[PDB]
Amino acid sequence: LLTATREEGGDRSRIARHLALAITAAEHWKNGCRVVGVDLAGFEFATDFEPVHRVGLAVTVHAGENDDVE
Amino acid sequence: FVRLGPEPGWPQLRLLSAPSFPLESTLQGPVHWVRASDMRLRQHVEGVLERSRHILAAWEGISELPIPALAAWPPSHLRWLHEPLDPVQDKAWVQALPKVELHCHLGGFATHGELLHKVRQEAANPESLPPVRAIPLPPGWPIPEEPIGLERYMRLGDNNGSALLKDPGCLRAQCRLLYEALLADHVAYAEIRCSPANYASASRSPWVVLQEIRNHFQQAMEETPEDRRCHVNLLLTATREEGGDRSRIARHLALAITAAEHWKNGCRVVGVDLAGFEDRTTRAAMFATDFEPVHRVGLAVTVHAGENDDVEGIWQAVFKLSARRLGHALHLSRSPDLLRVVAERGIAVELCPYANLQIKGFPLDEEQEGSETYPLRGYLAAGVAVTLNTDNLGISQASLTDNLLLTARLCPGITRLEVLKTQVFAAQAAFANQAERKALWARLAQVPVPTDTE
Amino acid sequence: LLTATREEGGDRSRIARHLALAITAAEHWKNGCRVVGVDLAGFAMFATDFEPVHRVGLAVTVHAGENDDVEGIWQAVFKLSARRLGHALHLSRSPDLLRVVAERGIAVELCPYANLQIKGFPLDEEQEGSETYPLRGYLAAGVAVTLNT
Amino acid sequence: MRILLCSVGTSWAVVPEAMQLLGSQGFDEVHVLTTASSKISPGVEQLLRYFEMHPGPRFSISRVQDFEDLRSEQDHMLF
Ligand SMILES: Nc1ncnc2c1ncn2[C@@H]1O[C@H](COP(=O)(O)OP(=O)(O)OP(=O)(O)O)[C@@H](O)[C@H]1O
Ligand SMILES: [Zn+2]
Repeated sequence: LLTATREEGGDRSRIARHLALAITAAEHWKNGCRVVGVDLAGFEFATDFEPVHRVGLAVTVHAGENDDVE
Repeated sequence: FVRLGPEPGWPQLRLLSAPSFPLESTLQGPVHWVRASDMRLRQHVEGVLERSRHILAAWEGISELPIPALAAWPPSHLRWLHEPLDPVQDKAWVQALPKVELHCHLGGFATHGELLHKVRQEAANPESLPPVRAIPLPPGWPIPEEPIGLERYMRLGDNNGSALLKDPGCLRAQCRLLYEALLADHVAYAEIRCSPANYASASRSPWVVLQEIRNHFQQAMEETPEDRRCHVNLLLTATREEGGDRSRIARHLALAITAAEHWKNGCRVVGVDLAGFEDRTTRAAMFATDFEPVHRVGLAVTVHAGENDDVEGIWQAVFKLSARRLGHALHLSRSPDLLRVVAERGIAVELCPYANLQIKGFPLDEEQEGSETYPLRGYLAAGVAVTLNTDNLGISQASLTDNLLLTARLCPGITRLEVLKTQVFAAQAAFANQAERKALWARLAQVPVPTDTE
Repeated sequence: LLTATREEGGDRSRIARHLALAITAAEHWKNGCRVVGVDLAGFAMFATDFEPVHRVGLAVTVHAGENDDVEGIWQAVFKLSARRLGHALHLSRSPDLLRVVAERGIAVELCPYANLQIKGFPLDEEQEGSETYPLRGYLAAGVAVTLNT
Repeated sequence: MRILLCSVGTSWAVVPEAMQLLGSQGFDEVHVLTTASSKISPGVEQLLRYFEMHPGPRFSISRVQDFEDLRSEQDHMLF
């Protein structure tokens, strides 16, 4: 799984390339170890992830350090 | 005694050293008997003085010269440059210019003829080649007697493209032949836009196809002497196919974002060329954050304003996609505000004379400029950065030189200095970095001297 | 240049006033002293508020002040398309944007005294370090850095 | 470093006089430019004797092998 972690006050370039990295490696390997999905260490990006779901990668959100159910 | 005063010297003649032009002397006792091997020194001095005279004569007004190295041209040649271009006599001089290519699709380079056969016979799976269909060209090609339409123009390139390029051998043949065609036309910098996903297979992911194309071009560049090496970068095409298919668009954007960093020398991926079609459902607001990542990483964008965008596309693309180049922006004169925003912001406009003539159709061989006159000179006057390119080599059946010389028929009164200005604008508006730009500028200074001068 | 500055807790009525005034003054005059563009001494996105300004062709400069963020500079360049960034002293902290500002020709207006008095930098240092003024770093990277008052 | 270069003709008393432009200063080395004409050989010998009787700075004499006397423009370009 490829991580796409949000940083508070930092750049969003990493989140920009990890998603592109996954969408490319998802089609590249079809046997053995594969990049099967993506991960989110934040938002706990409804428009950033339009590409991912279109290609067919599963997304696993990570509710990190909060107590909000929204 | 009488003193005539000091002689400070001449800048290009006070640095000379004796060994460069040795003097042969025969010794006879105390008197040296010198001898002159040749009069190379006299010719050296005469050339230096003539070049200095040309520099000083054309010095006043160097700000008007597209290339600062033109100040060494003879004043007669400088007068010649400022005259109208001639399609008949200027074949050779145009053929000798170090040009720049910025709109050249890889999928339409050998769509018909000897090149198509050379590509086909290079396939690694000869029995998997689709049958060569029948695609009669319209009469008068490459100068149609009437516009044929974007649909028909696109359909003319069926023999090549996704039909054949899935085969690695055909892909390699396409790349090598395209590089040869570039070299044979004296192109000092190119940006070939490919569609790797369209050439993918079950066993060949789009990334593998892109890597193979890049490495083929890198190999072709490596074998050529650095004096004639046409630095070629790559642009990925995110075609706005109808229906809403976004799998290929997303794949292409991700592949571009990956290749942008994977390679940092030789052939590279420098941007994307979003087509953004017209039909009121894709336009240029298709952004929807789709092109947000490409901007986020420092890539460039170049739209393909289609066969009827009508000023709204040329604005949606300029101000929402942050496009740094616009293709076929032929209706730009409509809004006098876009023709000024483009000029101020420095957004280059890519034009294709032959493709535009064959699709939209324009008045030809006109004496003056009317309502329907080709907008090349109109764009140049306003200050826009207009560039001339080839679009599809195979389909258009006309090289860069043919496109350049067709302007003199499309735009009455077009001069040669404006051709040089278009070349300089194309060089300056390219997506190269410091090294590529420096090599291109060093290559551009070598303008071929005219054969006539009168 | 008409400074259309947002007010922290203020009213957007002044921003509307200033955008309309600039749009009208742009067309009114064509000789001598003119109205060239609008300065945004309030930058965060202000995207749709500025669509009319671009439609008529006025330039927009983005005024950075008392800031240490690198996303303001990023949204200035791309969302409310700016042609000059004011006081952007922290731009090397994102090597991805010191190469788009340098490639798109987005001038960076540096104020030596203003930036020294607001924040303070090492003075007359023998060799450049990590705290020195970023002028030369911007210049050597191809940035069109200016100097003002 | 100070040097003097001068051509010579039928008046061989030219280089010696010219060598005193700096007067008592003198010159580091003076070279003589000469043609192949035989009317100047006595002048060449006189200059050689003058240099021998006035030692110090280096001296040299060069005669134009292919330029014996001025007849046409080709000799002029060769000179
Ligand atoms: N002049 C043009 N105007 C608009 N779209 C064009 C033009 N030429 C090509 N295209 C489209 O852009 C892409 C061209 O890329 P390329 O030719 O490398 O791929 P392709 O799939 O092999 O193309 P084609 O359908 O021409 O064989 C295709 O989507 C083609 O439809
Ligand atoms: Zn195109």
